[PDB]
Amino acid sequence: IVGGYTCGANTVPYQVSLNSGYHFCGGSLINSQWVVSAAHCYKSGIQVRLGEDNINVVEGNEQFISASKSIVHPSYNSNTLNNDIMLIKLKSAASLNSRVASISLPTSCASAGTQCLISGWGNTKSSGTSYPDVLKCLKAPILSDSSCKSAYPGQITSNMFCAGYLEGGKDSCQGDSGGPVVCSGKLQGIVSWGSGCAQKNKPGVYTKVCNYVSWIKQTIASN
Ligand SMILES: [Ca+2]
Repeated sequence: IVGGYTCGANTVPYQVSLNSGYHFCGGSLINSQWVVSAAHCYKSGIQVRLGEDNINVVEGNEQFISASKSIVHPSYNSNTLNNDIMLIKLKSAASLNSRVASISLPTSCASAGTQCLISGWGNTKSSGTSYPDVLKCLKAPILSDSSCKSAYPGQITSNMFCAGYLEGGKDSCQGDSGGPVVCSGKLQGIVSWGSGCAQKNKPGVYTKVCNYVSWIKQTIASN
C-alpha cells in the first residue's frame, strides 16, 4: 500500500497472508475453512497465515494452516486478468475470534463514491521499493466505470472496477495482490492490477466480487 497508514494489530481480522516460505499475496477469510484471493496469486505449497500483524515476528495471535485445495476461477485469463479470483480451502477450520474473523460477501455491488478499506503488506513506494512488516491500510473510494475505462482504454471488463485517486500518491501495489477491498463491511474487491502504483491517472483495478458470489457459494457448498 502506497500513501496509506499503519492499520493497527489485528484491526483487519479477515486479512490473510499467503506464504510459500515468504509472504507473496493477500487474501480474505470468508468462513472458517475458505479464503478468497486473486487467481494470479495461484501457486502450489500455500500456507495461509491468519491473525497476522508483523509477518516477520510471532506475536501470539497467528494461525498457520496449509491449503488443502485451490480453485482458480473457471474463466480466469492470465493475459487480461479477467476473472482474477480464486478460492483456497484450508486443511483445518480456523478458530474464529475477535482477531481472526470472516468478512461478509456482498448481496449487492458497491457503487461509485463509496469509501472502502484496502489493506496489505505490499510495497509502500511508487518510485522505489520498501516492504512493510506490519499491515498497512488505505481508505479509498470506488471510481465510476467511465473514468475507470478512460484511465485504461480497452482493458476494463465488467468483472473489474477502479478504486483510489486519479491525482496519484495513494494506491495498493505489488504484494497487496489478492487482498481485500471492504466497503460498508462487505468484501467488494480483490487487489488485482494497475500500471505501476499510485501513478497519476492510473488507479488500482480490483476484481468485482459481487459478480462471483453465486460461484463462491456453490463452490463452497460442494467442496
Ligand atoms: Ca506475526
